[PDB]
Amino acid sequence: GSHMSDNNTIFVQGLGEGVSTDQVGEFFKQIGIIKTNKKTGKPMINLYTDKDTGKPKGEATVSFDDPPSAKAAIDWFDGKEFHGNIIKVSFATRRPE
Repeated sequence: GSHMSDNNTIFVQGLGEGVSTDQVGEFFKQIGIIKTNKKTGKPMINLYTDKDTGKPKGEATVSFDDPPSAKAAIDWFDGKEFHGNIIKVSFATRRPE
């Protein structure tokens, strides 16, 4: 585990085909508090879906309040499926540009 940067982001996979709306943030609220990220000052919603192919990419990132809670969510809160499609949680990429 340990300390990995001052960047709070988690990367989530498999949130695409048959997915529900911005409600995914409430899914993560079932284990935690919704954090306002200091990088832009917005609440945690990032929905990545390419409409250029017409079907969703399946990618989303959300910002948690504690960094150790992100690692713990990879252990118990991941390892299953969301809506029948395989989900994966990561620490994402650091340095918001």
